[PDB]
Amino acid sequence: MAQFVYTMHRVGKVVPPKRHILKNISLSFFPGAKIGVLGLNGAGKSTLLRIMAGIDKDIEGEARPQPDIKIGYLPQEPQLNPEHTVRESIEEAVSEVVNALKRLDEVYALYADPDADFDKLAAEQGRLEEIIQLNVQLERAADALRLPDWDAKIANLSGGERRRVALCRLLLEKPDMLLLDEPTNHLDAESVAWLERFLHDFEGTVVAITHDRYFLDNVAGWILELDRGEGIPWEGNYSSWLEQKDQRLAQEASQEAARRKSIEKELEWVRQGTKKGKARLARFEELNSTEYQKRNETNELFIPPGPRLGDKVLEVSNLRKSYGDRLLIDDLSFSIPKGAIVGIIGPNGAGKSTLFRMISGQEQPDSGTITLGETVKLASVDQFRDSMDNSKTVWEEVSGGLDIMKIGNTEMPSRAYVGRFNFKGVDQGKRVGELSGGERGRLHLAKLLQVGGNMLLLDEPTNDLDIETLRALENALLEFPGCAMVISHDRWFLDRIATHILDYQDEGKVEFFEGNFTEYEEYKKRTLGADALEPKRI
Amino acid sequence: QFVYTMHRVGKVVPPKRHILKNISLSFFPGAKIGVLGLNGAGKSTLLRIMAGIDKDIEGEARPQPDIKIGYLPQEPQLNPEHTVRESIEEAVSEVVNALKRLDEVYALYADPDADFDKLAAEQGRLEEILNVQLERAADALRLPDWDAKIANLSGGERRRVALCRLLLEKPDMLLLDEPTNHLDAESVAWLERFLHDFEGTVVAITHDRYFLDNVAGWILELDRGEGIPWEGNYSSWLEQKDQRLAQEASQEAARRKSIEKELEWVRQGRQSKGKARLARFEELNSTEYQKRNETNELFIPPGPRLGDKVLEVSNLRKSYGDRLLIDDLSFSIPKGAIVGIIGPNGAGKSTLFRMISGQEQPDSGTITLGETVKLASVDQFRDSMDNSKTVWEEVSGGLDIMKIGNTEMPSRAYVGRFNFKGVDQGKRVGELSGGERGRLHLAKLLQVGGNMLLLDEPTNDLDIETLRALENALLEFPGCAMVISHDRWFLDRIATHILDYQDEGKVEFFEGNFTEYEEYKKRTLGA
Repeated sequence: MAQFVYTMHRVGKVVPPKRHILKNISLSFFPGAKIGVLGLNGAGKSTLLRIMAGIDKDIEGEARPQPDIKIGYLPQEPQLNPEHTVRESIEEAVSEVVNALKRLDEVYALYADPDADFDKLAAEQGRLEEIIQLNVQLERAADALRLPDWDAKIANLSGGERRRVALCRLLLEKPDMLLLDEPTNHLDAESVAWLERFLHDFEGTVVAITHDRYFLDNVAGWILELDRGEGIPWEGNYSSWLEQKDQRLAQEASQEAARRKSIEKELEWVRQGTKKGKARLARFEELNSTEYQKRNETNELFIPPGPRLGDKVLEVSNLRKSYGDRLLIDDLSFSIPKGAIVGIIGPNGAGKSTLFRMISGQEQPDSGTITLGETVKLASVDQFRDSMDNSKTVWEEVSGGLDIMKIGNTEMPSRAYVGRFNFKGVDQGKRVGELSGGERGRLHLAKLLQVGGNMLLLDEPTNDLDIETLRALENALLEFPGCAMVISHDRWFLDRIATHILDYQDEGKVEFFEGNFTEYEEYKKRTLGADALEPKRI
Repeated sequence: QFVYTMHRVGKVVPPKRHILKNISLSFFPGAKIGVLGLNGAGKSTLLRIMAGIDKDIEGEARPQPDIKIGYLPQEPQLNPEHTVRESIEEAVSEVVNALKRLDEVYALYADPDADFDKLAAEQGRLEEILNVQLERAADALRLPDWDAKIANLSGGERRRVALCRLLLEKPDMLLLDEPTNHLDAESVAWLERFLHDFEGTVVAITHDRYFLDNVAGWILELDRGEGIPWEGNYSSWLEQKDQRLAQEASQEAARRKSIEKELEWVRQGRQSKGKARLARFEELNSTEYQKRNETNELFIPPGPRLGDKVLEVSNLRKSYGDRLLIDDLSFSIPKGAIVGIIGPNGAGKSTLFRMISGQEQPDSGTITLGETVKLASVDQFRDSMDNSKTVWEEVSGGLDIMKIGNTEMPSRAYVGRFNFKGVDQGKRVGELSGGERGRLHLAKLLQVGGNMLLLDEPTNDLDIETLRALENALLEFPGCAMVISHDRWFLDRIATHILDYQDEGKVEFFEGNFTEYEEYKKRTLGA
């Protein structure tokens, strides 16, 4: 099990009250790897090294070092024996070799005893000489790190003097793995350069918490960033990490901008700047511009344009439909202008969804006529969000595995089309079952609008959406070149986009009106008198 | 005065995750509160706690005694064997029980042993305590027929029944988790009016913007399991949210600009560029030029314009006790020079600054400053005699207006120019990281607006974003700097000269940065 010098599985650390300084840390460490540990103060960098040291065992998950290796650890604040001298503290580091020399003098002294076994002496002496690979080395190391005099008490030493001693011991022990917490503190520039050289040529594994960018750029072959107490391994040095950090910031800036834009659209409406269909039908041609729609592609939600709509879209004449013994619609007539967004309201079971199924040709009227224009291509999106297999992902659900989809008449990357429904790269592998009813609503929308129709029949797309999606949807629809008919009980949504209203009343009565929800209610009140808006059913 | 209070309320969910943490909120009678947040922010848990259902929590969650709370969860809980009528009747059972008692009283008049007074008195209390209110209610929410069995109702119908029940109960406080689900438009408008006219407290989790804009006078937004109350309706909240995204956008652009400056240097490898920095001396000293740097992550006060005569050191000798620190040092510093200072500790690095500052005196030789030179010394210590003070207090001394250099300016603005944002400014010195204390120390001592900065190890404990920001700010500084530092990247980026303190009082002066010096050192001395 030497393939990894250290492993962590779901490692965490809780500090009272219940704060986690680290969470879900799953990482593998390779022998010889040189890793720089980055992260803001409080990201748990130091705790992480204490765990690898074997000092902190009170953790979640499992933290295992390679078996039978030497681990050296440098805390931020050195731990030395105030009574020892510098000489003695350093000599503790080379105990392994000092003990060899002592044993070797014994072996040599054993040669003079007639009961000694030559072969065993010579063999052990050989095994002792094999280990050696001193007083001059210590002097050499001592100079390198500017150590205080050999005779100095640890007590008398400064904090920086103690650090240099602790550092020198560690390097002289030559462990398999060096764990370094801010090793450049209290050192001078040429010493740091010397340290970098040592760390660079060091044959074992180095995990260093440091701000020193020459370390990170010239030694570090991996950057381990700690953020929310979670680990972000990055393969490469400081420079390439820095480039990655920049792109990540540019992405973040891009995502908030897209969404600051969505919010500002609603703000204009709110300010207010009204009083979008007294204007919508007039500027229809402006929406049908190819260059114009190409700019809306970076909007939070972007609905694909259908084929160009003609003047005649939907003509319904004396429409009549019943279900069982219940009259749903009687004598309904209307024409839908191109560009119109028609909000549909009324009590459930009034036959609202039934109209869609009839325009769609899934059901037949009992009487009357429904006529669509020859340029009309329907996109129906029913109210259900139910998945037969909620183990599939957002992207699998929409694409069916296709990398390239024909969205309407146009081929395009499925990833891009999915992204145009505010499903970011990181969200596309989320399973359907893992999504919120809101998100299940965006997905249902994303899946079914792939047909690229210029006439959208949306049955309650708004029922379960969160505010940001509702706003993005409103905005997307205000930009959509074709027609939409939307069954909804969201009044703000209706007032923002609707050019017309179909109002289902009891006994098969259906009222058609030009305006939004609020305009309709006032008109209904104005004509039916007060108590008109007060709902009434059983 | 409070209908409900919460003190440090939090909730922990497997494995160890915190769905709510540190929730301390007071609720007011009649207040109408809209509850917002992303999925998983703990919205529903919050209402469950206030409902008195979830009782396994941290902190203290307590209703006003005697307060009647009606709670609507996302999924209706109704006995499937009762009729709609029966379910509805349960909400008005107190009124119904009175009607039954009333008829007993009416009958009791005919008995001769009955006390008339008590009957009339009890009758009167029964008028304290109108049946049609049910029809109107069932109408308004469009309930299914009275005879309908709940088991036969759909999800929506059951929600209409459960909601109708709740509003008929006339509680003091309504806690509604997504009440508009599966209603029709006009039904929701009716619900809006009801909750608007409702005299008690309403706490509602909804997405309905007309609710949030017309009814709610407060918006309670949950994010990381923490709550941000906002006083105002949806529209004012939206406006505030926009401004928060503008702020976030600008803080990242500042950070992103700092990164892109260092990216430029990295992508080259480079040279000392002292000639570049000398050629730009005029450009750097332009007042309109420096005005653009004010929005940088770190902004150093420009200082007065440096003349040609800056610093001239000649035959400088200094010892401390028996130990020589400096022997026979000579150098002059051209304007705009940034001098990196290196060497082993105790070699006399800080001592040069104390001599330039005039705190200490040279044993031999001279140090001459030009007339235009104004020092700013920043020592290596981060000690505070009272770590209980905030960042702003430590820098400003409580002054709203500070004289920075020769310029009066808001102290909050000055502090912000050292990357202490508003929320950071109230942090106690003791709460700050070592790197933050070093940024505090700089901000504090640079307030003098010197054109010659004597910086003793400002880089020692700083984090990477700060180091990078500091380098960037030094590259924009119109004046001179001498910086003792053991950060070689920092020195390579900004140093135009190097002072290298060696043993026995030897000090070497070189034009170029650290890497250039070292390569030179290896050329004349060897490895």
